[PDB]
Amino acid sequence: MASRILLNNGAKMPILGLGTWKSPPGQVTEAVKVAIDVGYRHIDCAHVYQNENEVGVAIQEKLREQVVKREELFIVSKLWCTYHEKGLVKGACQKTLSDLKLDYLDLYLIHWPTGFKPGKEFFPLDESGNVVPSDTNILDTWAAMEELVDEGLVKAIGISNFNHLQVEMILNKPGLKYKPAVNQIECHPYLTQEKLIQYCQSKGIVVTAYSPLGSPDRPWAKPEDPSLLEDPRIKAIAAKHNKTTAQVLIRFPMQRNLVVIPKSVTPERIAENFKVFDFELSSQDMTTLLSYNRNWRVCGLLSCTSHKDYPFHEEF
Ligand SMILES: NC(=O)c1ccc[n+]([C@@H]2O[C@H](COP(=O)([O-])OP(=O)(O)OC[C@H]3O[C@@H](n4cnc5c(N)ncnc54)[C@H](OP(=O)(O)O)[C@@H]3O)[C@@H](O)[C@H]2O)c1
Ligand SMILES: O=C(O)COc1cc(F)ccc1C(=O)NCc1cccc([N+](=O)[O-])c1
Repeated sequence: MASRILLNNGAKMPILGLGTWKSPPGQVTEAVKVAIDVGYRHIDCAHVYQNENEVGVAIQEKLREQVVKREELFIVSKLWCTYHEKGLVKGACQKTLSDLKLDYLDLYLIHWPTGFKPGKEFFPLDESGNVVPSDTNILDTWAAMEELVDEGLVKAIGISNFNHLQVEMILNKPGLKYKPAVNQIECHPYLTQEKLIQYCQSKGIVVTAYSPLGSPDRPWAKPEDPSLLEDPRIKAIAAKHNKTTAQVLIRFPMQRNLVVIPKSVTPERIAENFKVFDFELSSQDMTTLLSYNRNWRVCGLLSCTSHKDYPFHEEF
């Protein structure tokens, strides 16, 4: 299938990107270099991942080598929760730009709808372990994101982990200047997200699926959790197509008109994961994979469940 999807800012976004959460700083430079060498043109980053400097070393070296041109890359980062304040957004974006070695981002996302108290800690806590909120609302944070477009720092802005009512709040914002281009959400066969995806797509917002392999390296994994990569039903579909389970899990969101961002630091897997443009899942395969939904989430924190903007109390 076609490699890029058209966004509502008029730019094209590669439907396959490389994830970088948990990629160790001593491995991620080589991972990104390999990824670019084997065809990746989209890298998903974030300040909170603590490895943007090292991602940037790889990007800058592949630009210097003229393996790629800057206009052929699609670099995404995200505004962390402790920077939702009007006066902090530009500096947060600039720190990311400096670290990534870039003079603009292709896409900058509000990482989570929950704003936290600014400071050095990424998760400021009270003495009982609840996150300490900011009083800055999502609409004022969105206005600050719009400024970044108007200053040339970012080509597109979007959101991540927003539920449909939160997306709707953005879309209904008085004086809205730029619609979100993307909502980046968790999505895989155990969390299929039909309702939220349909809503976003109906509004022209492109959905990016994160943790498409079920994030087997997530730090809070428990032995009893379900495992996509080991699910015999998914392995069977992969065997029928002579592809790996990971390749099926990556192709699945692609055929739903989603962008997908599998993470790896393993060179062989980085290359394997890109070899997904040359086979098709049938409609029956797609519906079968959708049938595995169990509303199982990788990402979501106990410490945030009383924040006024916690996204996962709503059904979708
Ligand atoms: N917006 C958000 O709030 C948010 C939240 C979560 C994730 N994300 C983004 O989405 C990206 C992907 O999600 P994720 O990192 O949670 O997990 P994931 O991509 O679902 O899974 C990554 C894990 O799968 C392994 N893996 C990769 N390719 C494989 C293959 N072909 N065969 C077997 N195992 C394979 C990786 O191992 P190795 O690396 O050891 O090869 C790693 O342990 C993140 O890195 C981040 O960029 C965003
Ligand atoms: O948020 C991501 O992209 C992946 O997960 C993390 C990555 C990090 F580097 C550090 C922490 C997380 C993490 O716990 N992320 C989960 C998370 C964050 C913020 C708010 C909530 N919430 O439920 O409202 C959940």
